[PDB]
Amino acid sequence: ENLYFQGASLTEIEHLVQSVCKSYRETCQLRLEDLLRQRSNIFSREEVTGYQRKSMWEMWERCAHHLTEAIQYVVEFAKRLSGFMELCQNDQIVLLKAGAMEVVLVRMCRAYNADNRTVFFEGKYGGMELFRALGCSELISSIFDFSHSLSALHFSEDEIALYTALVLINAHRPGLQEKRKVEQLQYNLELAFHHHLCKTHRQSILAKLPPKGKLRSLCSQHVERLQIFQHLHPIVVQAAFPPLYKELFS
Amino acid sequence: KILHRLLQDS
Ligand SMILES: O=C(Nc1ccc2c(c1)CN(S(=O)(=O)c1cccc(C(F)(F)F)c1)CCO2)c1c(F)cccc1Cl
Ligand code: NA
Repeated sequence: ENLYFQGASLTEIEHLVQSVCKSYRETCQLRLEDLLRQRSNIFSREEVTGYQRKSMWEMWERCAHHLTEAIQYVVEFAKRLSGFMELCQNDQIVLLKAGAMEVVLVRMCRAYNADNRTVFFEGKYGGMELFRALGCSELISSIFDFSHSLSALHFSEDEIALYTALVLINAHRPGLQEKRKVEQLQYNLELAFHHHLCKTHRQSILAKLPPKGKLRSLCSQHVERLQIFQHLHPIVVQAAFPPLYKELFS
Repeated sequence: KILHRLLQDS
């Protein structure tokens, strides 16, 4: 059904590097150059206070819509990924439901500034205190710490491309019907990522990558915090939360 | 519903 569902040659692995990097380039929601330029554009003490004074439900809704928009670009990235559209729909949905949020969490390090511990949010950079109204300080600080640790790796756009391809194509996701097909596609993407690192003398980052349990913890923490919020404001979830967000998380 | 729609829309 696809060349990457079988053993690929070196030349075919080189093509895969280029294909993933291209799919990533085209599905970037935010340009790296725009993100770095915006670093000096920081929310004022008054803007911070204004976000903090927003009701818990209002803040949750704004964050849910922004997450949804990020997810939309990840679905497009998946569709453009070699072999993804050749998997069955059950498997595509299994991969996106378990991995979309994980991809968004990795992509986030680009919009995060390790210098002053700020993140790009609604046009400006702000510290974690910006999200205080959400009432999930442990999750937010765990998200800022993850972005901080990925920032210290100084990933290129091509490294993010390949590492995110691998975050999504995980043959271990519960519910995959064509597991062996996912295993071969995963093997080839692993080879494409490790090949690119070898060629660019960047293999030293492999031991530095976060353990898989780290992305899972962040994802389980998001699911848990959403359950607490849903109990408090069930009609907010039902009436004002985006349908794609709910399909993925509830 | 949405995920299905996004995957099928080319
Ligand atoms: O916000 C949550 N999940 C989330 C994760 C990644 C994301 C987005 C949302 C969407 N964002 S954003 O709202 O512009 C933004 C920008 C920067 C930092 C954050 C921060 F810290 F909140 F994660 C958010 C783009 C970055 O990708 C979240 C949470 F943490 C707790 C409860 C409920 C929710 Cl919805
Ligand atoms: Na960064």
